[PDB]
Amino acid sequence: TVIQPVLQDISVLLQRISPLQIDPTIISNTMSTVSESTTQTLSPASSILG
Amino acid sequence: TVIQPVLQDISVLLQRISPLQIDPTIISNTMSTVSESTTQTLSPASSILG
Repeated sequence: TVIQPVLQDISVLLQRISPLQIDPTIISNTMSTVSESTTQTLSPASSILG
Repeated sequence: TVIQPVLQDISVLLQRISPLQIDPTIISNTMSTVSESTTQTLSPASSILG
């Protein structure tokens, strides 16, 4: 309990100072591929997204 | 899912131009003249049609 605020508060500080932005859609749109229907449902592209 | 609809498009185009016609009754006619005994448990002709 003594440690937890220190680590968490600094983490927020880093987020609200860094120019880096985390945009998950970069992963999403770059897949934009899907296996066909007659074959088994398991597919690697869909599996990783889940 | 983008290439499979394409393959379908050629299929109908081939169907329009091809003189070949599939008539399944050919198989039935020749199978109807096979000789076998009625006391057998298994019937090869019946099986293949199934």
